[PDB]
This record gives sequence, structure tokens and C-alpha cells, in this order.
Amino acid sequence: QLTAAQELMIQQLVAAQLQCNKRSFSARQQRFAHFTELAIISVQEIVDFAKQVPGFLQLGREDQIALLKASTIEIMLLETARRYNHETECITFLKDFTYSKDDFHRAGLQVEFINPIFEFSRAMRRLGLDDAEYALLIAINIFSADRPNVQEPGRVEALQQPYVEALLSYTRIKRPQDQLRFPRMLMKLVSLRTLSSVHSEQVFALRLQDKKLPPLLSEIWDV
Ligand SMILES: O=C1C(Cc2ccccc2)=C(NCCCCc2ccccc2)C(=O)N1Cc1ccccc1
Repeated sequence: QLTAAQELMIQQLVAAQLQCNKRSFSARQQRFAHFTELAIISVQEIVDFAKQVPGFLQLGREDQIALLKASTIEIMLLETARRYNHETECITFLKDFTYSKDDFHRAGLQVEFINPIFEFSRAMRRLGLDDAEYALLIAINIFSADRPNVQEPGRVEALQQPYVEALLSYTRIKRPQDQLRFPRMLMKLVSLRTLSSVHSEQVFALRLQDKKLPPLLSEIWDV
């Protein structure tokens, strides 16, 4: 019962994620450097992906920037959960680039942020999302009309709706017996906002730690 428009929107998102990912990824100062290098790569990958999401380029440049400024850490955390290895309790950012809890801590993050990231990753895992579902959830995250500094929130909201609708229809076919899978996925967007909040506290704490974000991350995350 997916419409052709919905099937095509999903295929575009799944293909763009694959393409963007292929393009982008084909003492304690080293660990912080390495970790921020992954972030700068991902920041680019997300910009590249968002440009492929239908409707995104219909917004004004300032709104495109404002949506990406808020979404980027949340999408990074989605992509982190997607790469969670439950067997050894780690995140496989890249073939071999694996991070455990202590590796996050040695990069500069506190336990108050680390543990919720792993709790979120386990919650995500229990949902058993597929490529279509991740990609739809990322599109829905991007078109959040409530982000700071959005000039056309109505337009954003309107661009979100077909993605929400497609997710609703897709999930109703994937698991006709589990009506509640769809709202539990939307609830992961709630958790991501809190995670984003804690992230901003972690960035703040770098200052009276010993550390400075590199320029490309300072732009998006230092306020
Ligand atoms: O906040 C970050 C994140 C994001 C993040 C993501 C996941 C968990 C925790 C944090 C960084 N790096 C990882 C990016 C991974 C991007 C990515 C995803 C998926 C696949 C490949 C690649 C990072 O350097 N900083 C700055 C920072 C701020 C405060 C204290 C220290 C450092």
C-alpha cells in the first residue's frame, strides 16, 4: 500500500545515504584529534546527504544552515547507534575505528553523556530498524520546524510531513502486528534532543578541560 511517490522517496533517501557514505568514508591530544577528525568527516557527509533529501534545497540558505546546525549531532548519534556492536559493547565508526566507553572518556566525554549514548544505542537496537527506517527518521529529524533561527518554520513543517507519513505507511507494512513500533521510533527523536542538550554541556566543559574544538566544529557547536 505504499504509493509510488513514497516508494521513490524512500529509494532516493536509501541511495543517497549509500552514496554519501561511500564518498565520505572510502598524549590524550591524539585521542581528541582522532575523535574530532571523525566528526569533521561526518559533518561533510551530513551536508552532502541533506542536499539529496527532496525539498531541502527548496529552503532558503539560512534555514538550510540552521536545520543542519541543530540536526548534525542528532544524526551523528543516530549513525552511532546504527553502528553499535552489542556483543562487545562498542561503536564501530569505521572498519576497525572502534570506540568503547573508556575510549569516549579518553577523548574528552563524561560518563553522564557516554552512558546515555549506549542506552540509546541499545534502545535503537531493540527496534530493529532497517535502512529505509533510518533514512526516513534522519529526514524527519532534518525538517524540524522548531530549530533555533528558522525563518520559515511553516515551510519546514510542511516538508516534514510526507516523510512522517511515509514512515507511518512503511512501518504499517513491515510489522502489521506491531502498531506501536512507529511511535517508539518517534520517541527516539525525543531522546535525541536530550542527548543534544548533554552534548552542548560537553562542548562547554572542554573550555575548562584543556581543549578547543577545531575550526570546522567550532562553527557548528561553539555558542
Ligand atoms: O561531539 C563530538 C563528536 C560526536 C559524537 C558522536 C558520537 C558519540 C559522541 C559524540 C565527535 N566525534 C565523533 C563523530 C562520529 C561521527 C560518525 C558517526 C557515525 C559513523 C562515522 C562517524 C567529536 O569530536 N565531538 C566533539 C567533542 C565535544 C566534547 C568533548 C570531546 C569532543
